[PDB]
Formats: sequence, C-alpha cells, structure tokens
Amino acid sequence: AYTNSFTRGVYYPDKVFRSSVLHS
Amino acid sequence: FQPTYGVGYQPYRVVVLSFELLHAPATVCGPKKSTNLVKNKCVNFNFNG
Ligand SMILES: *[C@@H]1O[C@H](CO)[C@@H](O)[C@H](O)[C@H]1NC(C)=O
Repeated sequence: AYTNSFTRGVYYPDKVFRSSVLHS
Repeated sequence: FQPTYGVGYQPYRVVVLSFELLHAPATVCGPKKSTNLVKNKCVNFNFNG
C-alpha cells in the first residue's frame, strides 16, 4: 500500500533562532 | 600486558573527552563566576563562553 507525503517531514535543522528570513 | 614489555607494547589508559560545543543550552561549564546583568548600556559580555 502507498500514500503521498505532500509537504510532510520538515524539521528545525539546528538549535538556533531566526526570524523573517529565507534560510537554506 | 606484562610489565616487562617495551614502551610501545605497554598498556596506556586513554580518555577521549568529546564536546558537543553546540548552539544549544549548556550543562557543563568551566569554573567561571557570574556577575549581575546590565541593560540599555554598551557592555562587554560573555554568555556560556
Ligand atoms: C506509488 O503510489 C501509488 C498510489 O496510488 C501507487 O499506485 C504506485 O504503484 C506507487 N509506485 C511506487 C513505485 O511505489
């Protein structure tokens, strides 16, 4: 059986705080 | 290991201290004292190193 992930499974990549920014 | 062995073949105890020096809260620190905080003024500072 299968289903679609869509956009699931993003996580905070490091223990830093950031705001209003398009981080890569 | 026998105490008669040549220096390279003698046992050595090894300890490796591995640091997670992360951008994350501290739980191990060096012997630093701490001051009161100061606000709205130009200060030299040190938080967690
Ligand atoms: C992917 O999921 C769909 C869900 O309808 C399925 O039909 C398809 O066989 C699956 N393909 C692979 C390669 O898993």
